[PDB]
Amino acid sequence: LSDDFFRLFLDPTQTYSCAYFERDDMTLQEAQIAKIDLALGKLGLQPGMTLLDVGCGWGATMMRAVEKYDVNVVGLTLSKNQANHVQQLVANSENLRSKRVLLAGWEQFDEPVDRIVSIGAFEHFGHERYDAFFSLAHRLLPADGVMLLHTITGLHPKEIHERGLPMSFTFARFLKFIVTEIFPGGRLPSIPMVQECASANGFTVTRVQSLQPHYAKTLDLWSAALQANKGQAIALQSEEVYERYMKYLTGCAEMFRIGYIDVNQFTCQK
Repeated sequence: LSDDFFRLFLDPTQTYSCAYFERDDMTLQEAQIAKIDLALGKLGLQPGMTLLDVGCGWGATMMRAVEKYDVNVVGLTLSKNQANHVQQLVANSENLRSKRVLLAGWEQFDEPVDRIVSIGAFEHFGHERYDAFFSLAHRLLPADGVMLLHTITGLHPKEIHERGLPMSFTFARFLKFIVTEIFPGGRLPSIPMVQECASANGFTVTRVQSLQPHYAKTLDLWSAALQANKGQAIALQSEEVYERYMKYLTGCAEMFRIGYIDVNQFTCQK
């Protein structure tokens, strides 16, 4: 799936994650900005500090940090195209603030940093190395370092409650199946798991903000946008991919509408 395909429905910043409609009247793009600000506004960034963006994407977050918090910034991505893109954007920076993009994984970064931010990308599920991750977050942040993790989470067996659906172990397991195999179709971390993995590597989860409502609308806006470009979509990929996404976007939006799927920002203050 070409990056061109996703550009058919994502906003100009190409943010493939939950948007934050701080205002109901916000556009997908404004919501993505607010989401980024929501994240950043939680790190207590001070001019001169160095921010690490784990999974910088097309760079919207980095640039926003430099702009509103006047800080140096290091971004990591496993996407040649995203690195290329941000690297070009960063070229000839007169700004008295360092801006660096790296085509490496977080497990290969080893630099003193003041604050860490990690906003995941939708279909990128693989939260099975969270323990080692905090160890690294700890091993890089200042004594009062702070990190924000924006991730999709799933319901912990003993975490559900008060939704109006069966409370059995059989129903939970079925939903767990649906969630891991179809919508979204990957293994998701539970809120307890993150709070626990963090509380065991030198961190303390100060806040857990849910953006569940917002994702329903984000996905709603992505599907509408995609449908409006059905022609181009079928032309870049095929009618099979187009349909797959329309129903995968639709299905995932519903999983949030029942709560077995959630998206949280975890302020991890150490």
